[PDB]
Amino acid sequence: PIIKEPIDFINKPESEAKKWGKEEEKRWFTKLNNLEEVAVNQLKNKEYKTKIDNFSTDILFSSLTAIEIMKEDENRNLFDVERIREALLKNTLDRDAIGYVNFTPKELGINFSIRDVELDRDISDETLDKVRQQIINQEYTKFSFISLGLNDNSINESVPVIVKTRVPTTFDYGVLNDKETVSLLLNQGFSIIPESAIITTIKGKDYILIEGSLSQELDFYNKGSEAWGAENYGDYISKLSHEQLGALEGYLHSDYKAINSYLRNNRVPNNDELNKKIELISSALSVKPIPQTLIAYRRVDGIPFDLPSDFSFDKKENGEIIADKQKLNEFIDKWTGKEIENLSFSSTSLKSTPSSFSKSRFIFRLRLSEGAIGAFIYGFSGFQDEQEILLNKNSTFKIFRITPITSIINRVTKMTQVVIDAEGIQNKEI
Ligand SMILES: [Co+2]
Repeated sequence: PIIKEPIDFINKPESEAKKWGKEEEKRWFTKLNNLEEVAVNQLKNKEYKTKIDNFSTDILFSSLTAIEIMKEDENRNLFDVERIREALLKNTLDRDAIGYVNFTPKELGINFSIRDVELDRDISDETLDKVRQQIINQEYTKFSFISLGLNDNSINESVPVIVKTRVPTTFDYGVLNDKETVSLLLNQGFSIIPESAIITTIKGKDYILIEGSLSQELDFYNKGSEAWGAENYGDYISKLSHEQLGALEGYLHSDYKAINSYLRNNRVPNNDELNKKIELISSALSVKPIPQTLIAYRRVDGIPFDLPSDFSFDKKENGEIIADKQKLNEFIDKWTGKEIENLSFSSTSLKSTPSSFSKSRFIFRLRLSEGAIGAFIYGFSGFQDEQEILLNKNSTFKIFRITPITSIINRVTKMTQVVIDAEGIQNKEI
């Protein structure tokens, strides 16, 4: 398309942003049906917006079964989320847009106070260094829809972070104009990669100004992909020797209980036959290393975190069941930045929420690097839709962000769970 200077209102009068914002919203709103307009317009309401952003996160980590239950039930939040997505589809950018994406500290895996606790005004250099260490060159996905605030009135003073980025031409968008804020609305699932962070002061208040690239991770959430495995692992079996195939098939079908436990026991007492199988399974998994960086999922219970298996992030309060904020906060503060050791092979799926694991509260969202020793289990008898990626033994999960959610289990059941963002790391013999 024809080249145009980007949308940029940062160094322009407010009235200019307001005029542009009003026409554009009107223009979008005219493209919308009545139900899409109410769903979209209500996002100017902060309680509604929070709720909808929350729900739009929750449904990515609910089983495909729960989604259907909700469709049947005519779930108004799921419907509103679906109407918002559809509304966004009717509008595509003509040019780049420059502005501020609405990431909070928590969404950049920051749990400590950025600003001084008392005045909520100053950021120390030590704090700056600590945030740089957490965020620089790290990729953080916004699960919900994303706002791009178009001028300095969009800066929320209570938020100690300003994330400035560029949205490329051809992306879907809507524009919302309310009460001195002009913003774009954008799709779920974009990431920011922070590239620099300095301290800026506007109106006596300190912010961490972050310049980031907008990107996107290869992530299938609860849908998984039937194409990714065929594309990348369609000829996998044919690349294995007989002994690699046999050893792997054995692990998948019969040996994994024994092998996992032998490995979890630091190989004591020594078992030469198990040693031989393990050697051959590891050997198989490096025949076709992970070909590109992607997200795979492993739901687990409390055990790897030294917690009861039946540990709940929920509590009885006034009759109903609500989130235990205290438990969430303490779990996040203890585990952000920690490494989870996996002595045995680790099972993983392209699907975030296989329904048999609906009640597993700790949802590892694993960045597997290109080159990672593992394989998508394609064409094996019995694995007919698990969409499994088996990772090599000694795969460490280094946690960079922990995001509480309200997973939907069935018509009558919800559950506070945690999305645990980690990188798969292999300090790796074999
Ligand atoms: Co703060």
